[PDB]
Amino acid sequence: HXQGTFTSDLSKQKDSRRAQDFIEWLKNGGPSSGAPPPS
Ligand SMILES: *C(=O)CC[C@H](NC(=O)CCCCCCCCCCCCCCC)C(=O)O
Repeated sequence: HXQGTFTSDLSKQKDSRRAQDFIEWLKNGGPSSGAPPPS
């Protein structure tokens, strides 16, 4: 009861992770990394 937008309150956590993972991949190298992207 209370709270709302449950899928968003999970999405922010998956986005912090996926975004930090994607920023890691770009920071680390991006297409130049060679590692496929976190996807
Ligand atoms: C949010 O989406 C977190 C998970 C996400 N992974 C993926 O998107 C890939 C698919 C993961 C499927 C996991 C299914 C687990 C089923 C239950 C297993 C119970 C037994 C386990 C025994 C060891 C991510 O980004 O990490």
